[PDB]
Amino acid sequence: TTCCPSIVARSNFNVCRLPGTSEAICATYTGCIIIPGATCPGDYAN
Repeated sequence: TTCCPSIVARSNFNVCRLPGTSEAICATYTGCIIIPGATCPGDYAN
C-alpha cells in the first residue's frame, strides 16, 4: 500500500509510476511510503 505526505507527492508518485518504475524508487523520489497494511497514517494522508 502506498501512502503519501501531501497531494503534490502523490501526483509526483503517479507520474513516476507511468513508465513502470518500482514503487520503492518512486517512494524515495517523492517522500511517499510503502506499508504492508492498508491503513495510511495521519501524517501520510494523501
